Amino acid sequence: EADCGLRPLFEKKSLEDKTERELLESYI
Amino acid sequence: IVEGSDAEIGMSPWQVMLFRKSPQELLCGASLISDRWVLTAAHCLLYPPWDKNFTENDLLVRIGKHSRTRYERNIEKISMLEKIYIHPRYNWRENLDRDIALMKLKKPVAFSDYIHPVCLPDRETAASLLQAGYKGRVTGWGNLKETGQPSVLQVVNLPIVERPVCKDSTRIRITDNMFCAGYKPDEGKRGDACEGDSGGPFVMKSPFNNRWYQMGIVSWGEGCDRDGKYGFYTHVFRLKKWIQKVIDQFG
Amino acid sequence: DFEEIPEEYLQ
Ligand SMILES: C[C@@H](NS(=O)(=O)Cc1ccccc1)C(=O)N1CCC[C@H]1C(=O)NCc1cc(Cl)ccc1CN
Ligand SMILES: *[C@@H]1O[C@H](CO)[C@@H](O)[C@H](O)[C@H]1NC(C)=O
Ligand code: NA
Ligand code: NA
Repeated sequence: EADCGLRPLFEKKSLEDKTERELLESYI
Repeated sequence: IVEGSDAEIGMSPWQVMLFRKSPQELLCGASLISDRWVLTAAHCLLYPPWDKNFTENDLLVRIGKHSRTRYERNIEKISMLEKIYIHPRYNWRENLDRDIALMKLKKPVAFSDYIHPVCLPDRETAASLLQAGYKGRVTGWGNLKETGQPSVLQVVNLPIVERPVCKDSTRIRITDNMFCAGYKPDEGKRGDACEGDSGGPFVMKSPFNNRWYQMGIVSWGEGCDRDGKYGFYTHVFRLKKWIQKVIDQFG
Repeated sequence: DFEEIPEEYLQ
């Protein structure tokens, strides 16, 4: 619901996964 | 998934495995969009050319998984299906146009560190993110190559491809309800979905609100990871009116 | 190839 798309082991703890930066870098 | 890597624990907590009851085997991927609704590809449930026509009682959904084959005690949750809804204009005869289906669970699933829903895009997020060159992420327990199978969930990041390039890569008629993704032969990098990844999610992380959105559903490709071919994904936003109609009527 | 799941889910 309001919490969709926020991963407990990542966004919820402000931890990044190993390759999400690859995605961000493509969003030019 | 071809040319991907092992997922991290809890990396894709919306990942769902569609599991056949008898014989016990992987049927497809899928995704969790609320505590009672699961999204997948229509061809995972209905594909007459291959004599595929599953009913509710034929399947289970397994949520929270990492290992492909293990029963992940105290982590995964297994749910029975109440009802399947396939898009009424799903085109299995020609090109898999509108390749989308919803599954309603008999009972709500409890969210955990390993189980959590993905967002569906609104018009604005779709417009912002569905652009050539922008990368999404595809996940699944499908085959590691076209012609074996992974121990754990696989992940690959792939760029969205220009529509004319998608069109020119195939003799199949492409529609506005599809987009394609993957690297070009000249780009060096590679990767694709494959058999068994069908129905799983193509997701993107919005840089505006830092949430993951499911933009696509693994639909089709000529082989897997072939040079000059691309993976084709159901355009979730284009079919969101149908999604909402189903959930509003049967939810 | 797959580990058996609890029978409760197959009933
Ligand atoms: C169109 C069909 N391709 S196919 O199975 O590999 C057969 C084929 C091979 C070469 C040229 C034309 C056709 C296909 O992809 N289908 C037919 C019904 C199910 C779906 C599928 O396999 N989807 C999984 C998939 C999804 C993606 Cl995004 C990429 C690759 C694959 C694996 N082919
Ligand atoms: C698939 O199964 C249903 C009944 O279980 C049947 O009525 C239908 O004709 C079959 N084929 C479809 C929907 O294409
Ligand atoms: Na063409
Ligand atoms: Na390719």
